[PDB]
Amino acid sequence: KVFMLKDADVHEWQFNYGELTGHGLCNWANVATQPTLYFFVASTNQVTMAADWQCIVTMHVDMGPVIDRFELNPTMTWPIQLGDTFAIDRYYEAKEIKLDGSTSMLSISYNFGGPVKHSKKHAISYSRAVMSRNLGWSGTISGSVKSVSSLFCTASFVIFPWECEAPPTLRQVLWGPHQIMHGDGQFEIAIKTRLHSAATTEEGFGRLGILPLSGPIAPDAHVGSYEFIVHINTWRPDSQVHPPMFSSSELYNWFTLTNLKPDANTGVVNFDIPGYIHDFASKDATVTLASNPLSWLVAATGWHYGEVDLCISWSRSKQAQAQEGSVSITTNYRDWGAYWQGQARIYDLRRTEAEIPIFLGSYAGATPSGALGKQNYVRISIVNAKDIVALRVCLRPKSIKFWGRSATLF
Amino acid sequence: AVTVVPDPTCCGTLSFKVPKDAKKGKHLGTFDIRQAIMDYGGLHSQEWCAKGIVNPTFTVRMHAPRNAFAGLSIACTFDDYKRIDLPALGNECPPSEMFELPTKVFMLKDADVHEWQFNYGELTGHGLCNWANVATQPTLYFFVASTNQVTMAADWQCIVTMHVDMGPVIDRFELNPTMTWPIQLGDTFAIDRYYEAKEIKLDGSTSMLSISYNFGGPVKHSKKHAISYSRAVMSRNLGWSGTISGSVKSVSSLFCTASFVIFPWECEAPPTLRQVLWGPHQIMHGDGQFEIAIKTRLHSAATTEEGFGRLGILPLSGPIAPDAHVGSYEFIVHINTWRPDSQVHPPMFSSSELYNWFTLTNLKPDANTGVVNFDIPGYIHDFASKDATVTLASNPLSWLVAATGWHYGEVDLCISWSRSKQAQAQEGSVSITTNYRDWGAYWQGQARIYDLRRTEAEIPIFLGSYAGATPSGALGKQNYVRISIVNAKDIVALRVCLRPKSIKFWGRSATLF
Amino acid sequence: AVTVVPDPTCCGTLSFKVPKDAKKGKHLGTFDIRQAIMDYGGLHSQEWCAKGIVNPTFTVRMHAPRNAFAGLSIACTFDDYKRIDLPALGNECPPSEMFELPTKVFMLKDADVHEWQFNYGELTGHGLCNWANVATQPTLYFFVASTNQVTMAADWQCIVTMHVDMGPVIDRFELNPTMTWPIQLGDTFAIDRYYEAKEIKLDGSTSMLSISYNFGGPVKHSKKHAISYSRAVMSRNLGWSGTISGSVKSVSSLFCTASFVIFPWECEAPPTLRQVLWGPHQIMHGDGQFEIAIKTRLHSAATTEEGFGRLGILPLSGPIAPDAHVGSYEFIVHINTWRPDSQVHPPMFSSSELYNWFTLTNLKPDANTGVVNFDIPGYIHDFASKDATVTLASNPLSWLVAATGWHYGEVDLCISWSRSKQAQAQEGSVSITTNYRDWGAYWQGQARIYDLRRTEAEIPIFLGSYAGATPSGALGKQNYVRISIVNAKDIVALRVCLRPKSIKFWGRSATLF
Repeated sequence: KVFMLKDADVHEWQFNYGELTGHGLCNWANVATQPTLYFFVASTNQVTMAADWQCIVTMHVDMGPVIDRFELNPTMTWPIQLGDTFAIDRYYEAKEIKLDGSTSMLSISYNFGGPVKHSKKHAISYSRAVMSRNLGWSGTISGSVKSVSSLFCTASFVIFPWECEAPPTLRQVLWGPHQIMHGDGQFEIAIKTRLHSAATTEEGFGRLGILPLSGPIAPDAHVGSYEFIVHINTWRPDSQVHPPMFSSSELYNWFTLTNLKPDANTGVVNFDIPGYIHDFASKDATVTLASNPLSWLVAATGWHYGEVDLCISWSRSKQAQAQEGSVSITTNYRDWGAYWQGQARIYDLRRTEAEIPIFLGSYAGATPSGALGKQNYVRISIVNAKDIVALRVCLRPKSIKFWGRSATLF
Repeated sequence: AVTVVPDPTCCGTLSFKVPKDAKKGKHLGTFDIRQAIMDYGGLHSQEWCAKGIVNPTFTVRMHAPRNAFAGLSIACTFDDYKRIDLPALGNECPPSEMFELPTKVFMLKDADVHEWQFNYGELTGHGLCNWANVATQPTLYFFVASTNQVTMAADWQCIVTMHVDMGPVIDRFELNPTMTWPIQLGDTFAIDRYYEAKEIKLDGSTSMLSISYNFGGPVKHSKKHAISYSRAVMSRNLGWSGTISGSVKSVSSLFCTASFVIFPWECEAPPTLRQVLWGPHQIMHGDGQFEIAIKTRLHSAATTEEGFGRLGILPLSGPIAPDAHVGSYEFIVHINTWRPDSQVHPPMFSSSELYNWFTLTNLKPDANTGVVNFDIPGYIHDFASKDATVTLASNPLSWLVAATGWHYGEVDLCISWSRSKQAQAQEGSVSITTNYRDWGAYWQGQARIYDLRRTEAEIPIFLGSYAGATPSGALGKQNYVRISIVNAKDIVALRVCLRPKSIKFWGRSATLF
Repeated sequence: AVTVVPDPTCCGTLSFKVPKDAKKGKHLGTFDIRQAIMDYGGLHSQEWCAKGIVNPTFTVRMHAPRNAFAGLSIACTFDDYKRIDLPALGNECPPSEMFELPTKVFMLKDADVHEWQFNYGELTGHGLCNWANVATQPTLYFFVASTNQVTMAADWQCIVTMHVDMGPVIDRFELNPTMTWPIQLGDTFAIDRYYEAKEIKLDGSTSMLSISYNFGGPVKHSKKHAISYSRAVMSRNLGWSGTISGSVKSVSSLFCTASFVIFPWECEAPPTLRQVLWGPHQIMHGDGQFEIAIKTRLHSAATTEEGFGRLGILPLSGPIAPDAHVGSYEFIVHINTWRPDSQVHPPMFSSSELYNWFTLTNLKPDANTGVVNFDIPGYIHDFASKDATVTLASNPLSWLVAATGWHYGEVDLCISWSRSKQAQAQEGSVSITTNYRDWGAYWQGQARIYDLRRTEAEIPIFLGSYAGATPSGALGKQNYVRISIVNAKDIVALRVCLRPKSIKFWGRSATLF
């Protein structure tokens, strides 16, 4: 919310706690979710005001009728199915142009795919996860610019598709597509590269150019650069195809545990894989976690419920003749008792077992004891110098549902 | 719905740094229409070549952010022939306004709208073609026309983008003439002229005056004198009467506001706002348009002479600006079109079109034959040779010729010369012949003894230039073999009276001297 | 009615000196479609930039006077990817014909008509855009394809002018695929191929032979071997049957004339013109078109194998030329389209689409861990690493991939590997994982002990390249951690069998080796 921007109150946001959270809201405060709003300065070149001004925020609701479900319609289903316009709803940090030579502003677009590193952290957001499935994208982005800067400072710039370092010539910028902006405004630009499409995970494969046209003109008394906030909105896909990330089949590596530390006595290690998809990690082995669009969408989303098949696979050490032992996989319910379904394996060293993500569908610490799934892994074998890389876990999404557009900063 | 789209109308580009300490007449930069049209891309450049001759309707765009706190105004001027820097060196101003000129104020609603749209043909009167000739060259000069601006924080970059509409190929080079000899005024004549920045400061400044009503003859603007198309066209009669339509535009930053009244005047100060309020008036509060009636002690105003009527600008409510603001109130007045009245006014000399060109005295005949030969070209120009003492005259014909780019048509040189000695001792002969290429057989001619006056129809050069009649295809040259012992015989040998049979003039321009 | 008019369709230009002593494969010059399109004017160059991606229908024009006495023919070839000079150094010929190629004979009615019209899209299958990528580059090579020409009086200058029809902006980069995996032939397949200059000289020359009917596999043309789109597409079945349509064109000067008969053959010389006349035949007298039926001892002809049918050209009436004429009769045969027959022919190996890619033996595991890791990319290519002894296979899939510019689609790598030692002593493990960017967490994977065979669906790179999968956006790479003491254990570790699930191919090209 920029100030100069026509408003002394109009600074208002209207959203549906449901369209964004995907789960309604009730009086009794649970623990999996908590609606809090953070207000912060997003501008850089402001003026030192005469005094610390008080500011008041007033909220208004439209409760609406009582909803009979807690979880509303899922915000996504497993095969990420894009429509005609996907909402890559993202604002871009304050860009600046100062009278003193500043060239080619760049909203290095076209790498909306994978996780990013923002100085203080890394980030996987709903958008990024949803667009990380294929090697590259093609289409048209619709967004808008908004000048932050005070009326003492004015400037103008041109928007144009680019890919390399500086289109030195305004004659190059003018020859091809362009949009000379004079501050605020909306723009729908077509992605353009040396082979049409742009990359998703990879950068330097296309970019959005902001060449300053008519330098910042402000009275000498004015200090501070020209500043504007770019906002990416929705992208209409193109039509040319792009390959998926790994293959077509939905099968993604979860974790792979090495160096199992079996108890001193029985030399047996038991691992318990929960029921909520999460960064698995135990202390009786060396867990190595993988990353793929499934892992991202899970971490960039609030709730997930549905069924998957844990595709297990493990290997023994010794020469064929000396190898010995056995493993036992069983889908359990409450902590070590009789509740379950199970089987044993000798030199059948690979298994798959349908199992399903927790009571309603959380992301971690599966809210209650009503957190099924837990498959124990009694590697009855002298696990020790036997399990090369004991189980590898490949989760194959049978068809999950995702609720809540969010991120996870790490 | 893609918004980022290419711009096919674009023709060329230019960019210049406006200094933060830019002052008045500073030359920001020029813009060679030709060079840019081709230095830039091939769409319109190839079409430039393919079509050959066209009549482009250019629309230049000066992108400069609309800052309302910098009291700046950048003016643009179109010169297809007559404006050298070196003499006005660097700077320039009212002499600049003597051509074409859109003054572009910043605060003035626009961050790009700073754009001018003209037809290179309506103003130049001759179309334009790819192959660069030498008689004309389309260049644009951009300069600061404001005085009380703010020192900006830094020298801001400024970009100008031009756009054309080549139009179809024209079959003529010279289009319709911009004027014919008997200056025939209609219902509205375009005295298209801007007036240097007027100022009003809180500290007592009284009666601003656009000493109008002397739009007639040549004027002196400090650095030079000037005869512009308008002035020439209005210099024909002793006085004018009617109504002027113009407009005011505040240059000054939003920190400074004021208001003034416009009223017809003639003398020194209408001390009383009660006098200003009693009669016609228009209280302006900054920008605005105004159509005022000329008013004097005998209704009409003079053309060549000043102090015979005037446009008054009495400051009403003093300039109110915060103390932090330095700088006077500043506004640029722009005269536009005048609707003639109905009351008559006498022509300048008489009714008949006959104007003195030059009169040569002290002929210096060659040492031996004692014969002097003068060659009067074919283009009307400031004649001057080195074998006599040429004294040049001035009249509306001489002005309109000098304030216009091209002229073609026929005139009769009315020659007249006199001998010295007493009637009995006078001796000699003169010979006038209309020639073509340099001293050969091409011509038409006659001899004169004591027939001391002649007239010979002769016509202004190949298509119609103003000087150095473009090629050898520059006819006319009448030799003046004053076969006589010219010496102590020709009192004032020929006097040349050109009588415009019906000439045509092309191109609205000036000539600064 | 003005005839001298500009030519807006013109795109660019090129000129080269044809030597008077020019001989066969001599490279006259190249023509970079891109560079010219922009080195030349801005009409189509600006439009190149503004439109971005288009599908140009080019029509090149080689202006060369129609001299009927110089027995010359200049051929043109279109290469958007695969043809280096340095190896064929300077000269070139049948390996050249392995792309696109219009041979232009002079005597052949034309002094300009030497022009080729193609759609950069129908042949390249991917549109074209202003920004130069690296996977493809449109350049044209012009070369002499004639042998018995006349030594001209001097090295004549020759100019080539190109013309475009940019067309509207295309929204896709990759247009419709030029082929899908199961090679599906229609009613007429375009075996678009020219055949090196055949000659007949008065001095006894018998049975010319366009050993047709071995259009199947790769061929060896003296300087190189070659797999072209056609060959690949026809290499799938053991033999073919149908009718070929083609044409002959005399190169030779008007001083030399001859006539020949075309007839189906298979063995060595149909000695009898009485044999040639008894059966099907077509007495040609120079130029002309011919559609002939394939004929052998069992009807069909072989695809990969030669000596199973052939096209016969028996000289009928010997070359009659004045004694002053030196040089044989020369003509260029051009195979065009073949209409399939109806009788069946077996596929190459079996019906199921499963083709051996490579088989690696002698893995060289690191000195310490004794583990070898192989990374099979995502683009089908001649796999070869330095930690094993890679042995590459050949099959219609390998050919069509190498004779085509782009390929995108999914395949299953059918892996299989074996251990050495007696059953009891065998030890180790292997791990296959489909990865993305260089050794990190991105992937999908599994481990194997004495499960010694695997299959994993994986898909060919970002949009679909042939090698060095344009970006890091080159998925697929399956690592092969043969955790085992690879050494004296992996007999022939993995064998890779790629099974085309359904790929798509773009661009008709060859690969000379």
